[PDB]
Amino acid sequence: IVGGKVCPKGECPWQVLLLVNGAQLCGGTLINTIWVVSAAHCFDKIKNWRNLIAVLGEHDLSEHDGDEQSRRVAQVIIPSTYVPGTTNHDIALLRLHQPVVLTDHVVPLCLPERTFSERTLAFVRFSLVSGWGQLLDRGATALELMVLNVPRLMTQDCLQQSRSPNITEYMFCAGYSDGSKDSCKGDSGGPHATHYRGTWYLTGIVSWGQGCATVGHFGVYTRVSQYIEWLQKLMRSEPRPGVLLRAPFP
Amino acid sequence: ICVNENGGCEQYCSDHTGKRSCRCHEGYSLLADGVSCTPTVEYPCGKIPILEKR
Ligand SMILES: CCOc1cc([C@@H](Nc2ccc3c(N)nccc3c2)C(=O)NCc2cccc(S(N)(=O)=O)c2)ccc1OC(C)C
Ligand SMILES: [Ca+2]
Repeated sequence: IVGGKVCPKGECPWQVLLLVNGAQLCGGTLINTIWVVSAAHCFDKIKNWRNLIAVLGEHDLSEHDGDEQSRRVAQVIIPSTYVPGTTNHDIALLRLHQPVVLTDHVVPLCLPERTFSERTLAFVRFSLVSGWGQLLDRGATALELMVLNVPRLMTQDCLQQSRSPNITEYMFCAGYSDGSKDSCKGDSGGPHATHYRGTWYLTGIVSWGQGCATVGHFGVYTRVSQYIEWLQKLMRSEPRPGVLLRAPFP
Repeated sequence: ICVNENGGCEQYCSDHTGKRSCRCHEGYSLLADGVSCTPTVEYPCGKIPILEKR
């Protein structure tokens, strides 16, 4: 996260840290006790699927305070329409091997209904983006979870305000063109959370952009409203052997 | 009518003919006003406990 602030401990309780062999891979969002929503691109280079860990209740990477809960990722579900090395359909649904325990520090973010997300949430101007990604372009990643407030743009306005992959109906722009504030590569998969009438909802996933906080460029986020039914149907399905699952989209 | 101001609903809105029904995400219940959602669980989704308990 560029130009944000530390998320005070316990104020981003749905934030997930994805690890591969103990190394920082991506972020994610907890949506209930067993399911995590992340970006499909986070898994393009995985070879050791058994080394994939999700950490909940994480805040500061330098210390263990006892609120962290780590779980093995039993399944990574990616839409059939996602093509590795490309930008479209950048979403992954992760099944944890064992449920996490909900506490003051571990709470799911609401996965909204499609209608409510399209008709209402899509019009809330500002939303929060978070992660332990780069604090600057070509800079070090954060030790404490960072949060940033970003305004959402209409796709026409984003193309007209920008100085390249297309911005599809499965994406949206959010952020600033001045080079001061953005989510970065290490934030990938993390939440874009929207507040509405006292409750926070999942509206986007940190997906892509052109370098972090680059002048004339906005952050690009997976438009989660397009996947609500895809996600819901998968959550009601029985697990299948194998870690990686490609599921038909739509 | 759900298209306009979320049909007055705090969370989800369903159109029914001419008729509107508000709904809530799991871990919440709809109040008698027919619009408000109240938590039914200790850790409802999208609420920050350190902030709620403050
Ligand atoms: C769909 C992923 O697309 C991409 C992801 C990233 C980079 N992530 C991010 C995330 C949020 C950002 C933001 N808000 N602002 C600025 C830059 C940002 C970069 C990342 O993860 N890299 C490592 C990486 C992992 C896996 C596959 C591929 S890819 N798609 O470039 O082959 C890149 C960069 C370029 C991408 O696509 C190109 C084609 C424009
Ligand atoms: Ca820690």
